[PDB]
Amino acid sequence: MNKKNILPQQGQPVIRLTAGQLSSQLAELSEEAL
Repeated sequence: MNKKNILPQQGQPVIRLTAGQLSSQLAELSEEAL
C-alpha cells in the first residue's frame, strides 16, 4: 500500500515529465532567435 511512484487517475505529471526531459536537452542549447 504505497502511492509514492504510483500516480492516480491524474497522470498529469507523466505528460510534463515526458516532454520535459526532451525540452530539457534543448533548454541547454536554447534557440537564440526572436
